[PDB]
Amino acid sequence: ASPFRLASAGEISEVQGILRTAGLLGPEKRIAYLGVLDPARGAGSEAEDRRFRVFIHDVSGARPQEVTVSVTNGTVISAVELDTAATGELPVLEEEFEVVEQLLATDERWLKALAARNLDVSKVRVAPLSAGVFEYAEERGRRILRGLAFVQDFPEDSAWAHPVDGLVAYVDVVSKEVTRVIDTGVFPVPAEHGNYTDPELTGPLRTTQKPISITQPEGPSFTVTGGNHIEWEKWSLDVGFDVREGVVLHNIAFRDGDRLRPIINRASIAEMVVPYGDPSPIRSWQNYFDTGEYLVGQYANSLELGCDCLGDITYLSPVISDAFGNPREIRNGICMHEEDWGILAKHSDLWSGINYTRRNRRMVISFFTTIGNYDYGFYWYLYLDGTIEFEAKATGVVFTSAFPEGGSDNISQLAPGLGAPFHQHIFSARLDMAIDGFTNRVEEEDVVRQTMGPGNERGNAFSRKRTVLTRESEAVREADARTGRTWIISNPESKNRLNEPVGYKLHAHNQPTLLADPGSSIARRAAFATKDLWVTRYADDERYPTGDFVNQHSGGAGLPSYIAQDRDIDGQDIVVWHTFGLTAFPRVEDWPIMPVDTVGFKLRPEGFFDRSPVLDVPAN
Amino acid sequence: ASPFRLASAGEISEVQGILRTAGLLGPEKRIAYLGVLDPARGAGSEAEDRRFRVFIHDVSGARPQEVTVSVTNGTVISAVELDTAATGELPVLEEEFEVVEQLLATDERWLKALAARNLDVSKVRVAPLSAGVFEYAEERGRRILRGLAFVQDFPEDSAWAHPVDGLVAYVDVVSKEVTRVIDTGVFPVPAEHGNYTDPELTGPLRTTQKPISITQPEGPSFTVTGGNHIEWEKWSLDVGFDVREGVVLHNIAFRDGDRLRPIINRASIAEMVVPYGDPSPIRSWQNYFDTGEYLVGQYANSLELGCDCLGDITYLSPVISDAFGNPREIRNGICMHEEDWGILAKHSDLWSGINYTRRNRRMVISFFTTIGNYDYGFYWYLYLDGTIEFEAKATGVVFTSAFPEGGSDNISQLAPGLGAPFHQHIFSARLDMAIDGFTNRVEEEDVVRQTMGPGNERGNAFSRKRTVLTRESEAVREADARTGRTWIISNPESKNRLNEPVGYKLHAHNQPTLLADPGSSIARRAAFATKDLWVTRYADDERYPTGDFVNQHSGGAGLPSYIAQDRDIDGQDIVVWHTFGLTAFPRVEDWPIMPVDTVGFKLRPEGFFDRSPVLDVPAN
Ligand SMILES: [Cu+2]
Ligand SMILES: [Cu+2]
Repeated sequence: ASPFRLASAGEISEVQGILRTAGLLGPEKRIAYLGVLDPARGAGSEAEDRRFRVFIHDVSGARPQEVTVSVTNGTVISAVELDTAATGELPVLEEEFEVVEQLLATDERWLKALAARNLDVSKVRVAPLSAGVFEYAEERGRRILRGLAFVQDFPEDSAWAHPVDGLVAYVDVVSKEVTRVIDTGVFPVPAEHGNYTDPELTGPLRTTQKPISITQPEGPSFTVTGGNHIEWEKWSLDVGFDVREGVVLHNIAFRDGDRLRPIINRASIAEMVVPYGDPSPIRSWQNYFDTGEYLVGQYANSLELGCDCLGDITYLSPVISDAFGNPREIRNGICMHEEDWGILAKHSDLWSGINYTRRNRRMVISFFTTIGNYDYGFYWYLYLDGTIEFEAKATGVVFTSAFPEGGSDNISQLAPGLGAPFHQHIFSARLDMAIDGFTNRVEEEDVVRQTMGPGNERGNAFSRKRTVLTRESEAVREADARTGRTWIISNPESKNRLNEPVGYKLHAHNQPTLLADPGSSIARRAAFATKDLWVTRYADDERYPTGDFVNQHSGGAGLPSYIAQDRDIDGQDIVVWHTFGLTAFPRVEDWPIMPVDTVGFKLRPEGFFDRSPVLDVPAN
Repeated sequence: ASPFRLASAGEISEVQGILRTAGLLGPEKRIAYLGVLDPARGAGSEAEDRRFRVFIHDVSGARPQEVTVSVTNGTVISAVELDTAATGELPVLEEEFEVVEQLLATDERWLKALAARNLDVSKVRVAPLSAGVFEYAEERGRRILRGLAFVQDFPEDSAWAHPVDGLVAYVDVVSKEVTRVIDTGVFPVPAEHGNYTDPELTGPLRTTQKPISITQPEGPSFTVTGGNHIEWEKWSLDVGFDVREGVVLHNIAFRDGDRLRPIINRASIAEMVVPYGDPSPIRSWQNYFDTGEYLVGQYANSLELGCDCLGDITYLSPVISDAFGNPREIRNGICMHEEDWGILAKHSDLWSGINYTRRNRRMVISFFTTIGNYDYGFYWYLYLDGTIEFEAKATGVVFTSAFPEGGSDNISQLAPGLGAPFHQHIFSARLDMAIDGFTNRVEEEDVVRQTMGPGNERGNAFSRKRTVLTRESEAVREADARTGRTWIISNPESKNRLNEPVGYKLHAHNQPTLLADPGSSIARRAAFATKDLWVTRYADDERYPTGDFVNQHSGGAGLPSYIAQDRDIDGQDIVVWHTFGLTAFPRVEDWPIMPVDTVGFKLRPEGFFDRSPVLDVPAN
């Protein structure tokens, strides 16, 4: 049917069969990544060719492969062997995580470190984290995970309350060897528990909260067809799901009278990095690329009705591949519902005597994922007026350490002896723009202050200026909140009735970007995070700001390599990459479980319509 | 009852009686402002002296007076004559607004201007706008209103669609004379109508919206006692209402276990200015001080259930005085309700096997006001986790002009020949802080980047720095979104369990502040708007950032005068004044009626609690 439909279990099993048939999926092989590819530019739904891209790992140590298969045709389009030391290791396999604690449990260096702290190895949990790229030459070409220890006093104990500082181990998860065990010294292991369900800590629960019932007597206002095609209050789009990116929105368009007008061809969070700011050798290598290294979509939670998603909810249960190519469904992994959004427009006119009030609503598409101690909610919103917005919600348990006696400039104290290293959560939203079609351009708009004098005698005038970004070399921009800087994406060949190119304006939150020193490993690997906005010429192999292979990969791929091409982006098929994130200085209020904090961005129509598109909304 | 209870119709009638009796309310007198006075500092004497402040205007031209009465004692405590040329004119009376159109209708200069444009005088509405202080010496000491014309084709027609550019009149509303009639030239009067309820313009109304029902089967979780005292999920406060400021929050406190801990003594929007950036002499004098000159609370709308406020709503019908001292009730002028706010905290822990999810909710207190063409919603929110937030919603009809032939650097085109001059909506939130009591201080916190080198070999470290504002001469601060600048209000004598001064952190949106040239009249009169944050030592007579009498005041009043005192603010009774606003370049989408746009700020606990204050919230 629609070439943008979600991958089905049958297609995944067929990809497995095709790879097996081609001799690419024997018993030593593991699927590190599997996802359907988007239709090519100009397909137009004419003859379907559902293609899947797969990253295949080999547990025996043989070189991995990147393969594209046509599930429709039963063929292997391409299969290439990867030199990982050069182009990057494949994403971490869920199976490699447990390996770390298992191997360390019998390592004498690890056991000696634990004994020095009087810790029973059977109660020491180990957080198996991505390794990054540092000074360890022996790691080049190997799949390494670094382990940090946490004591779990009993089965239901929250280990995060008991970090074991001064200790870290590096593990080769393929050869199953502990390569290094570093012990910088013993630190008291924080003693207080962080069991948020322990009545001793919570105290009696509140009996003061009365129920809030949200229902839709006649059902929702949106329709779902072809499994994932949504139609809602003039909007039209397809909800896709990729194991790496999570929820992806395709073909976002608005029905303006007689015509379906495209706005965004594809919107996704193409990368998210969590860099830690504690200079201690125990954690100075810590940087999670949840999307690129871990694949956020595979850890999507099954959302429960009532608590996760309240109201009249329509669920999608995406299917992904397990490590052997078998299909696996994430039951109720995606929530879809519409919610009241206060007042849309209101005016009580004295002269006419007409009082007018209209209510707003927004379509919500979301999912929630869990990566170790953190849990993240990804929310996309569509409003009646044409506004498009994204919001990330960060919660879970803060990553802990010991709090240094005598304080710290890079760690905050949460409880007696318990510290929380400073860090950031930075996202990259990749927006493949299609404002009224693919001929688009981007202008940076700044508010312009004017000097009092001739032509502005009262010194009250203020204006604005727009600078077209013509080539990729001048398309890497920074925020300027002071001058109200925004970026407008327009179609120079599609004009509204006032003869102005139709457009959409991107409003950023202007939060701090990557703080790390520019010469650090993280500044190079997460180069995209150092600038607020990047614009590139569309290319089918430029999917992530960090490249296809992020795990233990140095700089050399991603955005900095794409924009160097210096392609024409003035009235062309373009892609906007917006960096936005939160800078965290954990508070006592964030312990033992942190309340949701948020960050995001939105785009509002800018002369896209000929007048307000909500005049036809009825009084409710 | 409480000293913070809302004024009763009876108390207002009592002030009228007291004034009449003292001979201060003769036939030529008009009450330009009347409001209850807040209890003085340390008034734990239960004497209860309910005092009201009144500004009395004299239509015969006699000097106005500021009178303070005690309704408890039935006496006049004070009555001072005002020298308006020195201290500013009194707020514009709603009755003086009519005067402008009426006087102009028989003025020959005005009729001559309309005749040249072939406009029927009976169809020309005149917007009676505040005058400000410019180069007109003959205006000092006089109550002037400037008028802009708009054509209304029929009774139910939206006149805003038909501005009459190149024409402006100045009127002395006391002597009832037209002082000037400037006609810079003829501009075509925009022809299209902007009647948003006209089927010809709206088209067939949508039939796609299905109902969203929000109910509370057991009633709300908040309690209202003493008419305006609110208790909700640990929060405690008193909702006041003033004709100038609108909704005012008093004694915001949080019950932390055994004790009621104060956070903010008084919160209000103490001023709101709308400066226009069109250098045309027809409008270069235009700056509305909605709060100071017009009094936003007096124009509060009567909210309708289901339309304006959805769900289980509890209303407050505040009483204000009319121009003669008679009490007038604003029926359903304040909405109070609690609403679901998605996920509060969530974590699915692999090691403990515990999956935890909790919902968030916020208590909302709001009102909506209409000032001419604009309608504004003021919303205060209290969250479960201790966060306090304010949000202003701007809607209504855009103030129009002609769109110049050849375009404009200071006006945008909305419809053929129809222009929208650029402007800003800037607010000032006055927060009389009481973080665990009145001994408070403020620190400006900036993110600090670190250089790679000794102690930071991997170049990953980042920190934060805090600078205490010790005196008022160093308490006028600007935003710095780039370094994640925020301001923390703490109590240096109240420490949490980790022995750190308890505090709250103010997160601003970092929108542009006043754009006008620094030497302009508006920069002087609305100096508060040129900077993001001001901190002053509390004083009962420093109520507004622009002073007590904003109308036609020459400049320098309010904040710049207060801080010039250079008082000690390091661990003293202090007040934080936060400037925040929207900079507008009206779009075609804002015509014929604009969709809501928003701006605000929020404060989050910063080591105020000893751990998360929401561990006792039960499961859904
Ligand atoms: Cu965090
Ligand atoms: Cu506006």
